[PDB]
Amino acid sequence: GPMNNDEQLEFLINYLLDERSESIDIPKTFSEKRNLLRSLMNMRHPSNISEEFLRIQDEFLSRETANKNLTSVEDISLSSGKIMLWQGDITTLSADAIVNAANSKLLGCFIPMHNCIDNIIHSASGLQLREECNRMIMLQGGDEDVGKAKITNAYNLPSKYVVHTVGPSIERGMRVSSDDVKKLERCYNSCLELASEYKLNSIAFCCISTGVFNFPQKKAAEIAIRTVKDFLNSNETSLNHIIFDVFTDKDYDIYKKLLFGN
Ligand SMILES: Nc1ncnc2c1ncn2[C@@H]1O[C@H](COP(=O)(O)OP(=O)(O)OC[C@@H](O)[C@@H](O)[C@@H](O)CO)[C@@H](O)[C@H]1O
Ligand SMILES: [Zn+2]
Repeated sequence: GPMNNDEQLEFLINYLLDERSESIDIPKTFSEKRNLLRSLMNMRHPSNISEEFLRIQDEFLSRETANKNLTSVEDISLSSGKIMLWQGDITTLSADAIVNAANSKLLGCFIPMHNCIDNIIHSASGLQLREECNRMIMLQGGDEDVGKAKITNAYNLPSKYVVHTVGPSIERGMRVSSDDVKKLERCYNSCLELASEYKLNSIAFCCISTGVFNFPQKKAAEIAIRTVKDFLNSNETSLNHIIFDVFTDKDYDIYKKLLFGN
């Protein structure tokens, strides 16, 4: 019984629904079915699942990834030495490592359909990403501190690895402290160091802490660029491309000014 795309979606939804206590009339349209799969994956605490599920999940998500408009590193025109600036979706970029602005529990996002980068990454990667992270935290015996990095396989993403970092959060209407700056610096440093240790050719950062974490976007960009330039000026590294993956026009305009205003 080889399965077509729709049968794979049905199988995945039904497997996860059978695990849940709640009853949900199965949706009809493609948006409703796909969004249900993502919701159920989002909510699923780590627990053993069938080799069959994971096989089918991988086929489905891998096929979804292949059918996106993907970007290779060599496709990116806008570079300043090893630094690249690129606006787009990090789940469609075939960098060796992408950086996830993760939470301190590191299991991804359990809020269904939440468009934080953590949810988006886990949703495209597969449930193995949450599982790998669960193991790491279990063994660590504790929540992940801000300003660190853990690397995992990227699974069904077009990248090879996900580097998970937890950034500083700025409370509504409060200024950034020196400690806040040092924490964000540390996230950039820790990701660059880990990807360098793993002998990677490329890493793509998201704009850490500038979404829901309210880090002022000019200030964050200045830190990110300074930390990356200091790192390249001070270290031998396998890294040949450090990609600033921006998601908003506002971030693009900021990074463009800072990198190419010269
Ligand atoms: N597909 C995409 N590709 C590239 N960039 C994307 C993206 N989707 C969103 N972004 C951008 O990712 C950055 C981090 O935002 P986010 O709001 O995801 O992240 P942060 O502001 O760093 O806040 C951290 C929280 O999300 C975190 O602690 C947890 O609670 C998670 O569960 C912002 O610049 C977003 O616009
Ligand atoms: Zn979220």
